[PDB]
Amino acid sequence: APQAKILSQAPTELELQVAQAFVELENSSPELKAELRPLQFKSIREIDVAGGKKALAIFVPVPSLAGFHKVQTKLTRELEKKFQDRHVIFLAERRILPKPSRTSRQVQKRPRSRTLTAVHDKILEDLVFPTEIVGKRVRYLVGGNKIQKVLLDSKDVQQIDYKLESFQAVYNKLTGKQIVFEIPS
RNA sequence: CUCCAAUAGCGUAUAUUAAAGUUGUUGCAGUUAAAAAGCUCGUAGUUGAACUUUGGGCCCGGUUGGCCGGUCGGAUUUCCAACG
Repeated sequence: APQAKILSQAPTELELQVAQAFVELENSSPELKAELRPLQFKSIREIDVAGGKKALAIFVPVPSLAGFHKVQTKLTRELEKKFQDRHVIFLAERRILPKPSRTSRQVQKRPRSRTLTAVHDKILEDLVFPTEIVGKRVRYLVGGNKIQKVLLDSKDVQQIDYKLESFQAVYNKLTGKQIVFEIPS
C-alpha cells in the first residue's frame, strides 16, 4: 500500500491519517500526479496551541523541501479542511551536531549548517514559509529573559495572519525561545 | 645673658631609599615651558572585526498560557507548565 511507504517502518496511526489525506489528492489529481508522487515526509508531532486549536508539524527529509515548497500553499488548504481544529506546517528534519569540547573530540569538522544556532534560524524561515523575514530583533529584558521578534513581509501575509498564535507555540516546543511576530507596514 | 630641639648622645661628610606622578606597568610629558623623525614605503616586533548548543533538587523575581473579573477599553495576583 502507498500509505505505508511514506512513514519510516511501522509507526504510526496518525501517520496514516495524513497519508490518506495525500492519496485523496493523488487519486483526484488535477495536476498533482506530476508533483505529489515523489513527495514524502518523515513524522508528525502534535503541538497544543495555546488556543483551542492544535498544530501539525510535517517533517521533510530535505533533499525535498524545495519540492514541498512548490505545492506548500495549496496542500495546506487540503489538509486544514479534512483535519479540523488543526494548523498544518512543514518543517525539514535537520541534524544538529554537538559543539566539540576540549575533551569531547571527533573526526570530520562540523559544518556551520549543523550548528544549533543555524538550525533554529532555519526553523523560523520554514515555519512561516511565504512572507520572507525582513528582520529580527532580540530584547534582553530587565528581569533576564530574552524575547525574539520576527519581522515579516507585509505582502501575502493573509495566508498565515491567523497562525501567528500557533507559530509561537510551535517554536517554543522545539527551541524553548519566546517569539513575537510583528508586521511592519 | 636668656631661650629652643634631641639627649648619653648630638653634629658633619659621602652613598643610598622615601620624598620623586623628577623614570611614570600601576603612573609623567611632547601647540607655545625640554621634547612629534621633512615625508612616504617597509622587514623583525607589537596589535588585530564578527560568527560555531541550555540536564540534580529546593527558595526568589519577573513573561508569556489559560482555569479564573472584581469592574465601570484598562484595575489585583495566586495553584500549575517551561522560559531563560
